[PDB]
Amino acid sequence: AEVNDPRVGFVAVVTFPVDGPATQHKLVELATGGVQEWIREVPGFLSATYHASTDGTAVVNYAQWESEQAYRVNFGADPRSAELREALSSLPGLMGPPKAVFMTPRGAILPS
Amino acid sequence: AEVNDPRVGFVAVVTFPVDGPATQHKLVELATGGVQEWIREVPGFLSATYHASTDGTAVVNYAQWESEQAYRVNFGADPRSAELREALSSLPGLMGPPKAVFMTPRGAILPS
Ligand SMILES: O=C(O)Cc1ccc2c(c1O)C(=O)c1c(O)cccc1C2=O
Repeated sequence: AEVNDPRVGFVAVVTFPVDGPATQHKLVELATGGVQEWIREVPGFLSATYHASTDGTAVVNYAQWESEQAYRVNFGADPRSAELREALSSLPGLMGPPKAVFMTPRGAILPS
Repeated sequence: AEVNDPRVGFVAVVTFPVDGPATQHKLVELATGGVQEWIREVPGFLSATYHASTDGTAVVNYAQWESEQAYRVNFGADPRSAELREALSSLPGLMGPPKAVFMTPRGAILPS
């Protein structure tokens, strides 16, 4: 969604510490893989954008949800998200467990 | 811009450590209060979205830029960026210097 689209009521920013650029590509390819297309149909899901830190040490997902309830239950209570969490945690090259920060969009500076 | 727009070539995620929600509010109000009106017109600037972390301890800015070069030339090398940083670091309740992470968008999942 646009960054200031009013449907975004909740955001998660999830950082995955990795050992280098190869694992950054391998981690992204696993989270955007084709078998994860069920996420697209989760109610309240707006987007998940994976990035590779320029220094090669991390993968960061900026994810847009309609609400904290959509993330925690619609997504979080589905068995598939536990499945996905395990697979991401077992990938070789990870340096530690992912760390998420939860937040609410409060203001945006945009070009006219 | 849409989070997956191909024009987004460079992203900075900037975290400001604060002492609680009242300061989170004031820092977002400062950031969108007119101090960075000038940024809107800068070539390559796509957006800056300020969020309040739900735990009350930080304000995070997810900024989209057309490329790393436009960011360095049009924001980093412009002395008004130091002006901006002086303004945001002047607020009472700001507990440390901002931390930034530079990255490039690599994959995204959008609804369907
Ligand atoms: O829970 C953690 O602590 C780590 C963690 C691992 C994988 C995922 C998440 C996550 O948070 C997400 O948030 C997440 C999201 O918001 C939107 C889409 C996908 C994921 C996702 O695949």
